[PDB]
Amino acid sequence: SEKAGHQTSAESWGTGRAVARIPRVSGGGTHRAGQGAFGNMCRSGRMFAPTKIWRKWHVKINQGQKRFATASALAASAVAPLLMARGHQVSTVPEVPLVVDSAAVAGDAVAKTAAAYKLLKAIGAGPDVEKVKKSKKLRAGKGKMRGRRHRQRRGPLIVYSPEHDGKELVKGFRNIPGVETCPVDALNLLQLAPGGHLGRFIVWTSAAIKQLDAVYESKKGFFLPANIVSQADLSRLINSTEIQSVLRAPKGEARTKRAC
Amino acid sequence: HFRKHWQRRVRCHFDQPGKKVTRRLARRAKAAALAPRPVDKLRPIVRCPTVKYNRRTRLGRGFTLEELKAAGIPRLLAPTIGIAVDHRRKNLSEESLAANVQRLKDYKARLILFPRK
Amino acid sequence: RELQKRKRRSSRPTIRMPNRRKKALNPAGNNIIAKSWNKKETLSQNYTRFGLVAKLGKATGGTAPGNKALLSESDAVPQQQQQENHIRQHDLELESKPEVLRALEREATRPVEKTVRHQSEREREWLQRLVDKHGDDVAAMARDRKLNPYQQTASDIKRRLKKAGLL
Amino acid sequence: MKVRPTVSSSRRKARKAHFSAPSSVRRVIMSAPLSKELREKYNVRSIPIRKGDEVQIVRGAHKDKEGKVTSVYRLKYVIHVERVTREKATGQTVPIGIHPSNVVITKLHLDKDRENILARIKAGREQVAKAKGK
RNA sequence: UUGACCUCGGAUCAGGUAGGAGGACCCGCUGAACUUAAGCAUAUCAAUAAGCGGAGGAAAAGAAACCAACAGGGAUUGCCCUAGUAACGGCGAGUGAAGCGGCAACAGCUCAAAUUUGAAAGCUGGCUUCGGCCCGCGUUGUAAUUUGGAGAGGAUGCUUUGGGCGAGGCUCCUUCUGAGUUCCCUGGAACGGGACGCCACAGAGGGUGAGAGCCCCGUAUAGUUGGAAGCCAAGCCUGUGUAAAGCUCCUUCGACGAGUCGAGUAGUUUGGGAAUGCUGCUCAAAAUGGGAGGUAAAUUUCUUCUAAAGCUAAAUACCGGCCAGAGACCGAUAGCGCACAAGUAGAGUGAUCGAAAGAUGAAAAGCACUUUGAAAAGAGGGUUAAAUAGCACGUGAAAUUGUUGAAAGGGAAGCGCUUGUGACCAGACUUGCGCCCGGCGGAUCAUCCGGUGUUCUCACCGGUGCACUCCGCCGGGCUCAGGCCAG
RNA sequence: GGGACCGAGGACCGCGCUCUGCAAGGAUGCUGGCGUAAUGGUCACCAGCGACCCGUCUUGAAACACGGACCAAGGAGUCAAGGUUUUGCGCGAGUGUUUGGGUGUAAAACCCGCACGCGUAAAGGUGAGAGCUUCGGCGCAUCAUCGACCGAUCCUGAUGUAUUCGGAUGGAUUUGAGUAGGAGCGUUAAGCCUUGGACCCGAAAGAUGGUGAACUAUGCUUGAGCAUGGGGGCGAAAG
RNA sequence: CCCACCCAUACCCCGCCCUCAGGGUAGAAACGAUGCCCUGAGGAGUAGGCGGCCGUGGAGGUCAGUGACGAAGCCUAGGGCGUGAGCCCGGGUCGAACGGCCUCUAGUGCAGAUCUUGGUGGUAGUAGCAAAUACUUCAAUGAGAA
RNA sequence: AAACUUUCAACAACGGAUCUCUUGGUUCUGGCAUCGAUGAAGAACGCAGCGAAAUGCGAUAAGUAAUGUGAAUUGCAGAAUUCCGU
Repeated sequence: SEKAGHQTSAESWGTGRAVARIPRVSGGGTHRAGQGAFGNMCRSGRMFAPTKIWRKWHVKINQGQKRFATASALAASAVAPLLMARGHQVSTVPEVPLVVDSAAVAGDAVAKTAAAYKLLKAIGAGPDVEKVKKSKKLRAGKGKMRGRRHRQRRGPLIVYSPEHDGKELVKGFRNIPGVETCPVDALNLLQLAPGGHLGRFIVWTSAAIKQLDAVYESKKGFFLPANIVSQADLSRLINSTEIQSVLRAPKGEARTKRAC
Repeated sequence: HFRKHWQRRVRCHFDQPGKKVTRRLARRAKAAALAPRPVDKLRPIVRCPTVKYNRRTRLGRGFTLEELKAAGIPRLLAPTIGIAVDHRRKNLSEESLAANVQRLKDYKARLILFPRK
Repeated sequence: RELQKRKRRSSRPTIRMPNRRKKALNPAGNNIIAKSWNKKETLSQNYTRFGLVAKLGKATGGTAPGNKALLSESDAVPQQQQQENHIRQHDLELESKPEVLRALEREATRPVEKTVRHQSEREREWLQRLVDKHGDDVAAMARDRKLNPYQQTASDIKRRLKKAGLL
Repeated sequence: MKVRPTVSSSRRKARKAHFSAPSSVRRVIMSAPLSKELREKYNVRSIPIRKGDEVQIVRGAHKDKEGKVTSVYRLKYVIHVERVTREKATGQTVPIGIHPSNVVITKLHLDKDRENILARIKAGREQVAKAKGK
């Protein structure tokens, strides 16, 4: 409140008495009377630099940098080490992009939540939906009193095509803990890289993989960025026949014997 | 430029997502009342005044009386079929006239009218 | 503020205002639009299904893919090419598709009721008295004063005679 | 999760409403499950308790103790059961509070309004099962 | 003498209305200082605060005496940009627009100026059998017609109607709608752990004796029972009077707001000496008129609007009213002054000033009874999982204090380095591997059989056996390696 | 010959020598002791030596002045707008989606129609010079030196001229934030500056609107007001 | 004038810490190339400038993290780690939630301000019985009954 | 030798920090528009067996009528008042 600590009539006692020159409230019949006021040092006073509505809460990020970051999160989701570095129990699925047939998800086939559970267990997402269930834990701190009472892990993100699969699949996966649903036209970085850590487990559908070329072509003002490195395997760059043929003889070993 | 009390007269816009929902609901509320009709009335094609924007062209306020009579739309019927009418504007050239009686003729081709009772 | 603290301590119940709106959001009735309007699709999405135009102005933003709702001269005459001083004043003489649009076209082209106005009983007596004196001479009927008190031209009397079947 | 805007996920508003509730809506809160025999006959799961209901305690230190309701104390969210009592210092026996969620109703106290309650739950449970089945 | 008309009064005559509150946001009036300019007066502060008047759910504004100089725009309002530009400036401090452009929202009208004059056609009241009768207002003007990008009146010919019911539908309240209290352990109490299930368009939230989707309320979804008031409306009854309405054409007409513009002057105000606007004073207009612009272009050539009467939704504001949902907020010296008796207790003549103060336990089971004795107190004894949780009550820090034990001391001692003595506490490498002989048992041994899964050559079971091989176990024998400190 | 202190490193590699191995690029061998205690810690006390007020703020000096009874909790360079420098990042002569529209699992995310802000636009020689090289030579960036072109004013004064107008050609010992083959836009982080309460606390004043203004007698004016500011009272200060 | 001896944070040799510098390290290393190895030199410090690291409230991800068979807090003449701010464990108490790591965020770290609020001391059972109020008791004023 | 003072430890006090909790605050967003001469806002006086530094109500006074629900109220007294029922 802008009036916090200002609802008092306090005047300083000046240089006369042997007290610290802090404003003290008037009156003479109450415990409040004579106490210091109007200061950050004072009990029931005003805090230093009071918090204001016009703090900068929202951050502007360029659309090119948002689409670069989404392109990197999608690419990291196709890498199997980065899935398990992100905490996903991914040791049972038989292909790390994990494209499921759209005919098994389209329409009312997954609209029941029991049928959505059965599909995830068949394709190998079973340990991941059980990881989040077993990780239900009360929150450490005062966020419990503010509406944030439990913390669980994240499960697989199902990416679908609203044009060819419909929205009935969203309702079947909505109650299963951890698992999240996202259309292929509206991919979200907060869901692709939760916590800023890359490598989300994604359960694609066959209609979404067809659309993935199209949705990234239709983005105006953006193209798929060119890497500054063509071959990112550095061991191939250094331990190649072309590089190693031209090098000087090694001037020493990894460990140098002490001379004196 | 903070010589006066800018603290007491600062306005934030945290209702920006909330006002957009209301504005889109007002357009949906309007289209519930005018269910087969379009939400907005037809407007004419006019040239921007100054020398800076002479080459550009925008939507005006309403159709001139000469534009309506040339198209074949009576004046007293046009507000009741979705055509905005401006009595202040004049034509002043045949290029402004011919562009708008083509627009009204194109409106009539795409218009379907239902009888009164 | 000091009012709100009184209600927190009082035993009187809080009066919960129901979520009411001045304007309804969704069309209702037995007509074509109300029986095919989906509650969960937008205005643009619904009019796309109908085949109708929602906004007649120019685009204020990028639209979703698939949306169709938000769209010899001797005298040098710039209007001769766009041709096809009195006009009809009340109607307009006009000239694979969606089912709602085809249904609305059957409503537009549906044949209507004529609802022919009739002459009043005293008006027929006034006109029949004029035939019974002058026959078919419209000039003398207009020029007559006793049987034509409100002096009307022969052109007006002839139209009223042709409506009443008395030639 | 919650969908409707009138629903609130506030712990503060929920705890205020529970502990400042009128006795009319305290009655619905003060409700108990029916037995296996009563579930398979009335097709009803849970009704509020009244005074005449023979009941069985299935949670707490007084487990597997059966009796009739003696009092429905709505102010402290307590039912009292016959012969479920403790002695004070003076020796006077006082009723022990069991919450209605810790008991299972064995025999109902049936009057005309109670059969109407039991019919309305059975009508809704039959309707949705038919709607889900066909 | 009587009766009007006008004007001014009376009435405890009949019917109405205003005051006050609230005032976050809105419309007017009035109006200040400090400060800055490192002094200070113009200026700034600030057309702000305080004071006064008046409204609403919005208000205000509003359908050009406008913007423009264009190939033109076209009521009002708000956002972005114009733009810290133009402009004005003790040219210091600084102050500071607007047009264009992209948007949001869009809606247009009512009078006065006329002769209904072949018919005051209009309206308030009263009495009313509710059907239609009287009084009065009013010609110093109440209806209809018209409102200047118009219109009137004729003529001509096409095109348009008006009332009353009204099934049903939308909004909002309500009724009902999934699944474990299955077995074991800890526990005072499972809501914890382990095993086996079930529901999920419902794993939001809360309660329940400890972390509960399936114990309870709710929550999701479509339905479903009853009801309220607005609005729409399929259809169905009637309509009517030579009634109203739109356009066309023209040897006929076409009225447009005055102590108001404007001129001088004073105050105020603005970026704005065509005063930017307003107000006061003195004088005081026009009709091929008036206003504001444009232009050196050769004379005020041209351009664009019509002032002094009025109404009107939307887009905009909102520290207040009726509610509702939220949060990377605070967590009882915090967060509103007030989580609780809080504008309370208390102080002041008064205007006003204005605190402190949350937590037993799952449940009061809130200590029966005996015995001290004068008490907000003990000793027994009891409740409870616990009373070193006993309405001084969760945890219970430090300052400070008492009792018990050890040691020291006499204006000492305290801190740094280094031993010594006493007291208490701790307890060093966790202490092993390898060979040989005999017996027993399993195998990854057997070119043994059968089966399963697989990455398709690798794994795992089931049954056979001990010729070979390899592991274990038991009973003997032997050797080696071991942490630290000394000499 | 006697004594003290020390033993760093951890397969071999080297220099060497008195060469079957050595004292040569850093300590091994042998013997003993160690669990009712090897070896440490804490407190108390004795002992030898040393020192014996902290923060601020001055001084040649703190031996000045200010603050300090103790303990708990609270407590002071923050946030906006705008400049500027540097780092990271995207795009690049362009850049910026987020006023707004569309959409959505709904204050999120995703998409963009016209504008708009800022910016860009409206090739020379020689010599050094990083790097390359067919070892002959090419030569980045940048610097220096002479040139080239644009504008300006001066004089020189062409075809021409409307007959009183012109600037062509030639040069300047002149100029510019001149051109000479773009480098910017957006964003994140840090530092500094301006303005706001502006790191926290601390004047005397000035203004606006209100509350109170006790008693006594006399005179004057229109019940009230004015005055004797009288007579009393409150406070001030002199150890 | 001569001889021998005593000790500084000075000089010489050795060990260890850190900084700076030079060198080595890929058909990869017997250790996160932001790693590892070899060598040399140097170390005071106010205003000031720069780097790393420790700790607190809250937010996202994660540890299939800890927990009524006892979380957090607190006490502690005990065992450790770090140069240090700090971190870990044991013993007791206690009864419901909490922590490590990578990022994000801030109302984030106290000995002072004649600081604020609270609690408690010495002075001191002293000066004192003045104001102030606490309890007991006693008078009066006005009513009664025995 | 007592006492007195100091330090440390155990136990016992004082005090209410720390941890945990939260029917409170703060901030944002959304739907809607409703005081008064038909006497408002505010100020008193009263109404319950024991009651306020509460709340409700107005001589019909912790309330009456009407509708819905369907078996209580509760700190103790106390109600032949109500349970297939206006």
